[PDB]
Amino acid sequence: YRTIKEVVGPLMAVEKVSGVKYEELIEVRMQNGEIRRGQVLEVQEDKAMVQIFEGTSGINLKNSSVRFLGHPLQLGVSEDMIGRVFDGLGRPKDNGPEILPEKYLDINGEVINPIARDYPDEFIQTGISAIDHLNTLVRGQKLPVFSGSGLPHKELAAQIARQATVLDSSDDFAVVFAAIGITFEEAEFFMEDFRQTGAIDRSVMFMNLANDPAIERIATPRMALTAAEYLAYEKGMHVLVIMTDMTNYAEALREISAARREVPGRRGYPGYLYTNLATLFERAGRIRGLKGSVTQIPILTMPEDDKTHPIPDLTGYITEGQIILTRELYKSGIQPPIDVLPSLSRLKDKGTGAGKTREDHAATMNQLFAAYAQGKQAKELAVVLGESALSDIDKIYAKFAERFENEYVNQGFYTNRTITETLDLGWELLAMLPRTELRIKDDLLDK
Amino acid sequence: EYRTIKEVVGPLMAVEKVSGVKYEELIEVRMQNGEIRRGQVLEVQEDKAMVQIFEGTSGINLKNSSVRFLGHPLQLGVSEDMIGRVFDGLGRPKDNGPEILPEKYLDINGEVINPIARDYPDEFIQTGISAIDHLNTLVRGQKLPVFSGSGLPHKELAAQIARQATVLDSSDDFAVVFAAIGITFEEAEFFMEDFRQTGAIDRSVMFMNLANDPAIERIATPRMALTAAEYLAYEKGMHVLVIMTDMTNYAEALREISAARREVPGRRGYPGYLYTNLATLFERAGRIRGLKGSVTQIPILTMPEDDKTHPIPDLTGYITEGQIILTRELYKSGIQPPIDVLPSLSRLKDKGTGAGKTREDHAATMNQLFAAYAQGKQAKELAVVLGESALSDIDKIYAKFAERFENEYVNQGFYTNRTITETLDLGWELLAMLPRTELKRIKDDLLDKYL
Amino acid sequence: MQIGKIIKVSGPLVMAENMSEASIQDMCLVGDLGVIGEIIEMRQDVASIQVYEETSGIGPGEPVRSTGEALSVELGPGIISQMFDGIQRPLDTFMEVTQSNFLGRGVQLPALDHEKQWWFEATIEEGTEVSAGDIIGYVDETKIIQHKIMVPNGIKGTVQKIESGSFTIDDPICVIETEQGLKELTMMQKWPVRRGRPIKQKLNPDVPMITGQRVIDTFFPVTKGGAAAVPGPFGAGKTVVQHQIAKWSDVDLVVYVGCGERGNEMTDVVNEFPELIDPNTGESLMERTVLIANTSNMPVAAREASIYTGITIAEYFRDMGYDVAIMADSTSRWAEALREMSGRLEEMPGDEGYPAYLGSRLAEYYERSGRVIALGSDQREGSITAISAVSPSGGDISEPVTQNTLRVVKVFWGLDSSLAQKRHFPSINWIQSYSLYSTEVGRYMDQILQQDWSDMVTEGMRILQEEEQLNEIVRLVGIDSLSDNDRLTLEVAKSIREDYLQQNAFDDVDTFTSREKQFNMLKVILTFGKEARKALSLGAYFNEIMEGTVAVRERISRSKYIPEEELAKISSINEEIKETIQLIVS
Repeated sequence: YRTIKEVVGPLMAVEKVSGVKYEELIEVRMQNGEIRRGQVLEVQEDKAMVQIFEGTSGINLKNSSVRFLGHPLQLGVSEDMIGRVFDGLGRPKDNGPEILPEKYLDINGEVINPIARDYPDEFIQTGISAIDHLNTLVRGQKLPVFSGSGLPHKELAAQIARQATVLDSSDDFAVVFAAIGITFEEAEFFMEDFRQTGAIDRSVMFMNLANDPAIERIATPRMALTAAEYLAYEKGMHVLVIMTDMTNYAEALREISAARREVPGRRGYPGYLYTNLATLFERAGRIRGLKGSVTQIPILTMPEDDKTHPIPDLTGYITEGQIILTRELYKSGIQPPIDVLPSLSRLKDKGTGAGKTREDHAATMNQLFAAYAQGKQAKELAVVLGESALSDIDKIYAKFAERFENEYVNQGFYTNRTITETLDLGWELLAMLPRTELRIKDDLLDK
Repeated sequence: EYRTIKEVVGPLMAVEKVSGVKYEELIEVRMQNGEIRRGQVLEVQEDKAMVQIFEGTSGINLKNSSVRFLGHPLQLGVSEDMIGRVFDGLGRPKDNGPEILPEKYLDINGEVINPIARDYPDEFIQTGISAIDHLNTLVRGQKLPVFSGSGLPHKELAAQIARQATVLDSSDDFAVVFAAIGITFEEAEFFMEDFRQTGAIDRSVMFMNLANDPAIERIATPRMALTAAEYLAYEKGMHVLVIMTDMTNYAEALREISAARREVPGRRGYPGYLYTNLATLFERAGRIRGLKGSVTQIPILTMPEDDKTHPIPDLTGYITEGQIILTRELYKSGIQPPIDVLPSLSRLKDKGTGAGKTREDHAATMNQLFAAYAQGKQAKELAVVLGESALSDIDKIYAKFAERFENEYVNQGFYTNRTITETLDLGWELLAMLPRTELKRIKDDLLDKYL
Repeated sequence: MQIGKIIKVSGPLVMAENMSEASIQDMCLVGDLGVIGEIIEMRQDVASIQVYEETSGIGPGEPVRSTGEALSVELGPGIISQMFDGIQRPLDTFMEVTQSNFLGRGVQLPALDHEKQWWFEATIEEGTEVSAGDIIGYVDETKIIQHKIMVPNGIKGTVQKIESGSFTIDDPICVIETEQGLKELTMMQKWPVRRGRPIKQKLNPDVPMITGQRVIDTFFPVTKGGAAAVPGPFGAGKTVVQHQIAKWSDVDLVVYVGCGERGNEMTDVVNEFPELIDPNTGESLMERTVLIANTSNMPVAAREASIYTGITIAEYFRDMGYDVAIMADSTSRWAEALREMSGRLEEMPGDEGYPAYLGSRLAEYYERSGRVIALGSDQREGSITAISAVSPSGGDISEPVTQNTLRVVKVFWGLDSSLAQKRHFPSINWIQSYSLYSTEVGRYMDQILQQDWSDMVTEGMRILQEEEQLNEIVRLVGIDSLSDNDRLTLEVAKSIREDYLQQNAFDDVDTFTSREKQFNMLKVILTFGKEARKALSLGAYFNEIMEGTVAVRERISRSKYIPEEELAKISSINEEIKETIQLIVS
């Protein structure tokens, strides 16, 4: 098809074409001989309008050809994927072996039948005391991490990837890691940390940079998730998906939407945002009759720290809870800076207690919450005037919350705590108070 | 009848090859199955006519359907037998009796009253409520609305004013036009209960429009009732009173249709013409020179999130000749009805006070009860701000007065009627608690007459 | 029908020519793959279809077939004990046929079973003058509910041939000669979801429904045909409240709709619900339940259709004269589908991104439920009682969906996770929550219980509201700052809080409480009220009244455990008060 009619920015209009389909891959043979790949964004009787991945610069319309590849964006799935690093479209950026794929899969996949899902069963020990204890992660869950620009979410991400394990199964998670539109220093942090710890042996990495095409960014989460579902539901592996940063996906999504001349809904994002996000996020869980599973830790930055911003808002409704990272804590030097007040895991009740973790799990978590509650209420009322507004009991709460934030949550991004250790240190932090301020009847269980 | 439907886009439909179709004209749609649907001509241009169908365009086949062009805009079949009857938003036999054979058909938009032909609101309507009769006097012809909120008892008050409303001369030619706008079936049924229990039905036409009725029917509802109202007021010559519930429910429908037509949303999401559109409804109230009998309007609106600077209450405020406020704070205390008289006002009140209409003393009693109740509230204010000892003896009595003013005066229950005489009698009684020296707003000769 | 032709595929928007016979809202099988779609606009023969499935790999030239109807449901034998999505796809069946755990693109499967044999039992004799809503026979469908076969809307004539026998829902079971000719009636009928089923008359829902749950039946009751809305803050035992209603309530059937919930959260409804035991039969609660399931993952049309399909089913059982309960959770996710739907249609947005006709959609929904007179000669009375959960993002009141629901519905049970942190179950906030049916329930309750029940309930409400009055004062100063007269009242309400309001869903006896038992428990604490107030007024002091009555107040704590058989056990509390009060006269 030598019938390039128009070029308007990235977009290109091919006429008198034959039997093309929406979201089909193309190649553009330029008159110099250079080849650029592209995707169909729209098709009509005569015409079909496309967007060029690389960009449109330096193309003579007359003497350039368009080849229609016949298929959408595909991932060549293989078990030689473990230990490899790919780009946002699945080409290798590591210079290893060939990677001859067992087969090619569409990157959208198919919705899990709502009655084919299985309850998220088993406890995942992330090694992080604010998660494993207060906001417990369960295999098959979707537990995201809300953060902000210039916060250590980067670090947390790599930690959960290196530390997370299920208790006594000798099963290791395969870690599918996807980076969407992150800087170099950001991508290098990750790939280095995985090589420095042997974490890459357990991982398949999809690495998309901020200066990569906007259409590649959008592909990356779907690319990574297709490899996850593959390893999990065709190879029967327990898979843990970590993806950052979703804001960058949504941002890239706006770029194409505005390119397809689509009128945005709430807050300038597409109407179909919710579906798009659900489409990605609900590619997870256990499946009745299948060995493998997909757990999902999505990571996003909250633009201007606004909770009601569509990106953290819509993600709220879809995922079972969320993990919050405040500037207030990171500036106080908290590692990791998890604010447990707004933080929640909606499934924590499925895998905690006798024979799962330990007996005291619930009580401590609930007792630590309301003690830390008044703890930060005493601190904000301490600036009313002190100490003429702090009583004998109030003093112990600002003294509780300070040590709670410093000694309990603030553990450092390379410290790996067990559930044994987390509850013990929680007991000993609780021990700061008299047995009157309630915690079960046998509270003398640990002292 | 034209068989040429070219387009349907959402609730909007484009019919080509038409002739002499007029703007605002009424249509009907014969569907391929047999179903009939009413509609409006929004915009007519060339041989094309673009229309919006009331019940929506859901499940229409374009090829095998047809349109009839009625040649006349919205119309209400009027007759004097309409009294005691219940019609819908489009004014059809909703109460199951003998079908009405209308004298004529009036366009619901009616017509503007010539400013010179207009007679100024004069005389008095006995509402039955002390806080409206005495301090914010409703005057035949006036526009006087109710400012409310969600879960407040405006519905109770609407049902009460409809019953206790009557004139102080020939009560024989007094009627009430009641409009239900976008209310729930059980809200409707409540009004049907209170109407056919005290027999206010026997002097009233009812227009019952529902929350799930097509939005355009909700828009039409008040214009039908007002067409029915002017007809009974000039044509038949009666002092007619109009009650219309949840004006907010009206505006909700207005912005819903406005958005369907892809209209540019004005302030707070409502159309730029919100002011004017409401005026084509409220200004219909008033009197006419030489013509006996008048139209008076009592619209009801719930203030969204109690906000008075909200478009609904504000733009109504900018039109009407005063306002009647219902506050949370007073319904909280069990005062029925919860009327705060401080933020309320009737502008044309002085045309229904003095001898003949009510009583000569009316003026001073109203202006003394206000000036007192105001200071009694200012006392109630510093009462629990600097301790109840900071307000002296002079202050203390006034605070006891405001206390009895709400419980006994403003509170009167939704089922006990009060005549102006009773209102004035009880008014002087509460006033008694003050020394004759502090009662300075009243001159000497008005005083010596009332025990 | 005519085969149409794709002329443009832009994102989820499809253009097609030849669509001249199709109507607006007609459902389509777009493209070769044949994905689900709905006609939104027509220009000439060119239709504009919204496709609610991955449109990738769909190009022009491909065909577009119309189903020939708007979104409908198949109604008949094989519908109870079934799990569907918002567009009524058999989720069980889907697995067996696709042999897959995944909902594949454009795979189409009949809603009910067209190959299952049933015993159709005729109950109307030949030569009968019939109309819509008349019973022509019955099928004993489950171990509980009997499927009454009804005359479809539109048919009116005379029965020529009727036999009892074993037929599929595709076999003719009847021959009725109408004014047109022979029209065979089958076992199943269809119905557009968005259009409400016809009725003879709508009547006020005045018959209160026994939910067994104390705080509801007593203080915030819903009538059979009334509607209630519930906030859904996390950890407030919402599912527990839902399930109790779903079983204890004296409705014949239950319709549950999951609008568009979190995957794993949706699986909890799927697992838990069938394992609910029907209070009366002992059989699975499914045997009288139709359940709708929708992950957020589901096609947006399905998420939007969710409550409409649900209530269309709920109505088809109401026409049989049964009492039906429809539960949807949440209606916020539904509204969230409407919002997206609005966005994709390029409409002028209303408030906070919702379409301007949101309040209208809700009114359209909540007014389809009520006490009715069904069609047919029998003039049978059915009802739909509506229970809807709302999850307002950050748990909020301001949000439009909540405000518009609360503008049309009568009852509001406000779940509070602070009262759940205080271990108060069920977690309903007695101050915030309300029921408009209260003063109406007084009429029916005083009538049927021969007592002053309304005088009792509204008194308890003066006490509980006065508690919050005093709790503001107690927390203000200290405790002794109140004379014995206040100090008494604070405990009276505490007795209501722990002995009447607090109810355990799991305890074999406390799980459900009937009218008498409820009336009694309410009275025997109210009998304590007036008696001790006369005791304190004539000299006797606070401390004297309390320390000694412990023999009966720790036996008042037991009231909620007395079996229904042992009526007079609580009735005898009215005696022990009059004696122990006479002990303080010495």
